[PDB]
Amino acid sequence: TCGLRQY
Amino acid sequence: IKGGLFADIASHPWQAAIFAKHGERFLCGGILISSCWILSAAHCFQERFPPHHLTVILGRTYRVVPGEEEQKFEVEKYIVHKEFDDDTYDNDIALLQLKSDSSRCAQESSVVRTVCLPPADLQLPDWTECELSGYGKHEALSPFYSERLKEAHVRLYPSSRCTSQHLLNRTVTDNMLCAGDTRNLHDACQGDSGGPLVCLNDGRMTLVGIISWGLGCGQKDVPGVYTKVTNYLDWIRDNMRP
Repeated sequence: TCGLRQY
Repeated sequence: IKGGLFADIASHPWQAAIFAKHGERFLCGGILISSCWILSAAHCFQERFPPHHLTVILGRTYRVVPGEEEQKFEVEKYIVHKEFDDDTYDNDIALLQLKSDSSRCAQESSVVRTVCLPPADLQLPDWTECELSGYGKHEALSPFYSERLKEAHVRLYPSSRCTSQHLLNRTVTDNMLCAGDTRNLHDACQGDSGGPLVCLNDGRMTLVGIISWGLGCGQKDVPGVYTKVTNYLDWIRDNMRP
């Protein structure tokens, strides 16, 4: 959802 | 961004680039908070461009080179805070609505995703490390914005060090927050305004501030100033209107 990114 | 590193849009998928018709001109950054809404800085709209003159791009690593998965949008309308002070920059917050054929505008992808808004009672310890992003200048004396998105890592300064006395007597209100490099120092710079200051909060990047202003870019002991978002949650809600 929100705040997830390609780590 | 002064200092920092070149970044990929996938590491900051909530970063929006706002353009104004001149022929286009890079105006400021933005932050995707919902499918059709993006947050930005009120000072970015002083020239009062009609909505139809603004374009919001999402999913772009290079400022002017189109990304393969970018999403361009027209602006339906925008709301600048009623009490924005053009002299002190107090209440430096705006809402931009994306144009679309339904109640859904931006679509989630690896390059486009929303940041989480902060809990009204969010309070982080002094010196918490946070990060920021933007296509702005690399140095204050630079006449060009960045060709590529950059990121910097700063630490939240104590409220005690976020005062007029600390900012060369420039006015500082409770609606502002300071963050800087505590040591090429990292800092936001012209053109990064309207962009995000996000901190990891329970495994999610959470919006903590909107890049607002500062004295130069990256001067030792002089922190950058940001609009304190927790103070605007009720305003964000009341203003998110179709």
